[PDB]
Amino acid sequence: TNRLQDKVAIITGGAGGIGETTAKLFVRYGAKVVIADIADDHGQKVCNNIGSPDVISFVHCDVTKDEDVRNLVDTTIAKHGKLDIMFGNVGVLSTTPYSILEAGNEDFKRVMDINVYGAFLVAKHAARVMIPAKKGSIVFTASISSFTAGEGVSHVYTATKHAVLGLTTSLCTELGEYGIRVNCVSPYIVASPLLTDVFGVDSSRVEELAHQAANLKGTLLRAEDVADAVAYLAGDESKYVSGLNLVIDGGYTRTNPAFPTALKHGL
Amino acid sequence: TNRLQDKVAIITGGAGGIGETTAKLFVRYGAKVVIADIADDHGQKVCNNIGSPDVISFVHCDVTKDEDVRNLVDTTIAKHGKLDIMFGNVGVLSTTPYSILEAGNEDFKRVMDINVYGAFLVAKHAARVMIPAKKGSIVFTASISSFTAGEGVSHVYTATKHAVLGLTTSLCTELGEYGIRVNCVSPYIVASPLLTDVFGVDSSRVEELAHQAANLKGTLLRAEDVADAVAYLAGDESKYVSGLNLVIDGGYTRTNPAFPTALKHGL
Amino acid sequence: TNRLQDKVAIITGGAGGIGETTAKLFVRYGAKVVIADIADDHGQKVCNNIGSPDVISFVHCDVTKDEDVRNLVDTTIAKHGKLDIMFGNVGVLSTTPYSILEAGNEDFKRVMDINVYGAFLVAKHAARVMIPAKKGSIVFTASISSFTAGEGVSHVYTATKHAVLGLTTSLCTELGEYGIRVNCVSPYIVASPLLTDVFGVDSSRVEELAHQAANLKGTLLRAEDVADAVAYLAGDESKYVSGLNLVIDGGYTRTNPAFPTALKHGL
Amino acid sequence: TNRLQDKVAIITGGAGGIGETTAKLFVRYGAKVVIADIADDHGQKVCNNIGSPDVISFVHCDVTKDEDVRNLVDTTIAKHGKLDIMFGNVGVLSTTPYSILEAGNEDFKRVMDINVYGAFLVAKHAARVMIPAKKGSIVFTASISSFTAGEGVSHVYTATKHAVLGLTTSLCTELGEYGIRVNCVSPYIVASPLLTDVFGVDSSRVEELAHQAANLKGTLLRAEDVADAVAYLAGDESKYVSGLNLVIDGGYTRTNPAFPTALKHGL
Repeated sequence: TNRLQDKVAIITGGAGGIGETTAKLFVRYGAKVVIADIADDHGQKVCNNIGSPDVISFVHCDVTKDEDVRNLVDTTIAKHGKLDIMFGNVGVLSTTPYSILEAGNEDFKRVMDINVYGAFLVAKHAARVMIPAKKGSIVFTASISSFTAGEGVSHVYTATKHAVLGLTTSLCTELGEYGIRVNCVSPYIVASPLLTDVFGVDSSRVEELAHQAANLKGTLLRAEDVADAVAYLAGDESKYVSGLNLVIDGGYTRTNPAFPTALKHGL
Repeated sequence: TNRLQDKVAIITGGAGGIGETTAKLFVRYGAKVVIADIADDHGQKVCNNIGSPDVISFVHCDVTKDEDVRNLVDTTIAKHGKLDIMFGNVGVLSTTPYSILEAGNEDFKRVMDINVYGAFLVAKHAARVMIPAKKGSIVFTASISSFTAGEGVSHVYTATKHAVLGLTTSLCTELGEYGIRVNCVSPYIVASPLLTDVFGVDSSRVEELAHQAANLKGTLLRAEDVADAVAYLAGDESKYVSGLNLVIDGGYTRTNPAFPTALKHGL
Repeated sequence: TNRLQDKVAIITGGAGGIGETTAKLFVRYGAKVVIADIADDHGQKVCNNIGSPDVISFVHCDVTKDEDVRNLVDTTIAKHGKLDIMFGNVGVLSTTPYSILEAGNEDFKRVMDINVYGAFLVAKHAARVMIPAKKGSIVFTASISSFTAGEGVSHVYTATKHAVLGLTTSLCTELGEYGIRVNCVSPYIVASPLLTDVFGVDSSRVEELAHQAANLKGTLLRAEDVADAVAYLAGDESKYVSGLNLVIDGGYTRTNPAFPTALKHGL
Repeated sequence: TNRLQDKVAIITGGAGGIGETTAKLFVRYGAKVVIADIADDHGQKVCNNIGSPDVISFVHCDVTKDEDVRNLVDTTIAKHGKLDIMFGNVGVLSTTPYSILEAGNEDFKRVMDINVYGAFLVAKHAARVMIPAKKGSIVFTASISSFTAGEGVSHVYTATKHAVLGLTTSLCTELGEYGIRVNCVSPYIVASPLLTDVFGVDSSRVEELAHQAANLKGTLLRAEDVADAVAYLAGDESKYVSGLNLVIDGGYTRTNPAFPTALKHGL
């Protein structure tokens, strides 16, 4: 609760769950945080009543617009004098069918632009103010889709999460010279909002589907667990951690259980 | 012998080093091949070397244009009746500096569009034509930059080669259901690079430093070595390999020699 | 054709499925081969099928005995003058239960000694003989257990197949200096398994469930598919690949289908 | 400093640097710790004066002896009633030459026995008392040698660190069912003791060699940074993290700088 005492953090995304929860945690740990997103949050009680107005502020920002990200960073340096942490948490899903036969061309271009170019911009403007200080920790939200595939997970989304892992690795290698660390976090399904499926598109129901399919029983992956991983990478107790893909999946991707199972019941 | 007898192959980037030599090898193995590239008179110049018009042909194709890739695939089916192999061989380098501070937004979007959206289109149109036949092998050219970073290797090139591996992985998982294989090849420095454009350094000079920095001594990585790996993945000798990133780097990426070198060799 | 003409190969585990079929393929490609296994009358029974005594021979060899592996290698050099290829194909399964609570200390030591120390010895004696000639290709049989876990796959088998990949990686890094390549192959379930020994389930039954659980449909993984990958790594068509874990699993390990399956297919 | 309040932890190794430092941190965070090793520490002021006798105790234990590890765990359950954390920190180096031509057979067997079988035993007895509670976090010390090779890093040591990663993955997949998490930490060179090289075998000098060769400048990797990573994985702020190889190398393994450098000065 002083783990991040007087550190200045920018969190993009913010009106989504992981961004909101990580902002709450960072404030609890003593940081000053600037929340950014285009949606201009849910209402007010997300960014402004995560913490009090002296520790948290909101900025409208479309991460695919260089002028918006430039303004986000420069506003923050104007307000707080420095930037210690950049948490790039913008990731969108495909709007078109899974199946290469139906997957959309414009949709491929839209998700690449948001998920990869937006991450590039956030990192570029974070590096612009961190490189002169020779201090910084940049964290990207990736996914287990940064190294695995999945039925129903679109080809664009797993190509863009592999690309965010690529930017983490590439930026880690350039920015280590200035003492800046670059890492990413790769979650399994995080509890809520709800998320669609024309079946039981209900958060409690997909949480029990996620637990049923999980390696690591007796717990559910939540936004607070992802926020904990981001606070570890963001602060000074990970000062020699860089280029790490911190997978938070309870071991889900350590196995494909298909053949043990199609041996057990599946006969 | 004639390992690829009767097979029909499309090779994009056919005017380049890997494209031309892989086309030469596939014709030697008894395949019918359709070369495609945007360098139209330049690429049919290349086709007019390899073989006669009944086994090899050239069509102009900009891989970021859905209409050109549709054309390319529909013409191959019209000419030859089937598509057994799609070798997605288009990748471009960044044309702005390595540093994230000088890297450049429009260059980032262009290399992303060619390297990843262009690869998605080629694979999409190959799948459209291959899934009815329940047979096919799709090979992408990736790079050791699909899983490592490098000083002087742009952040967008590393992001897009990670994304190509992402596409290989997610397409392998969808298309296995139809008996179609999807793999990629990840080379180290292939033979040449010719950098007279910048300050000095020619082909044989880069060849010498690449061997000096190589793990595997006594040989150079050639376009013919990459063609051989593509031929393996493309034919019948790899009938159960899919989702493989076939690294052809002589073991270069298996170590970072910097600390061994720092505890000296001999001054 | 005769891809391996004049090459001399040693194949350990030659009485097993992969060993015998790889020996058959290497003879077809024009190689001289020396099969080795502890099943002495049983393995020369196998050699007496493949070819005539001038191109194939059998020597008894316990790979955990330095004196036997020295014998094997020195006999091949005495007979044929050189060693071009060493195919390290010995791996055993645990003979105690999967659960860490029932797993068994002496079984852990035995599988470790055969699977890893046995692989080190084979590679050590191959290097002794290959490094003077500055030529050679060493291939180890690993498993998809060299990078994933599985329910019912013992902890010692997974540890030793990870260790075989470790040996491939560190040997590749030492031996590249002498122009020698070191790679491994990592298969999914090869054709059979025959479990009448435990409660039920035969060969064609395991074959059916392996295909049912497979990513790549319409074909089964065969010993001939693994032999083909070994032949690729063993010959001249892979002259710049070293340190490669050549996964032959039809894309099985590229996804964990449990959560896609949990958000149902159709009940 | 209450992050681990009333958690019971066993740390093996202990008289080495990482074990001592992690024990100090765990006590600072409110845990009760049992230190184990054969050497019976440096004197007394390591295990007994890390913390006070009410929070820390020492137990002689050779991890290759099942009776010793059985006694370590059962002593701990007798003293504190439960086991929350097992930190397996025993790893020995090769005693014989790097170079497959000179690397020792008995030395290969000794390091495998300590590094892999010892880890198996520690995990086996930790699982025996954790599985009934359906609670637990097991952390192994691995190395960047669990996935990379290095000139001068022995083949046994990188085969055993790959095997500890294999045990982490395999145990993670079995023990997730009981709610137990299994992870490992993979460091670059950690500052001290001193460590030999017939050159400047001095800690300050190898620390500046390590920094010279590092990605991530301006800091040195220390035992306190490794201890921080272990405390993250050990406590409840990583409750959905399992099967993770937490690399702590400042990005060192994200690149092989040989060819950029043999381009820069090396001409």
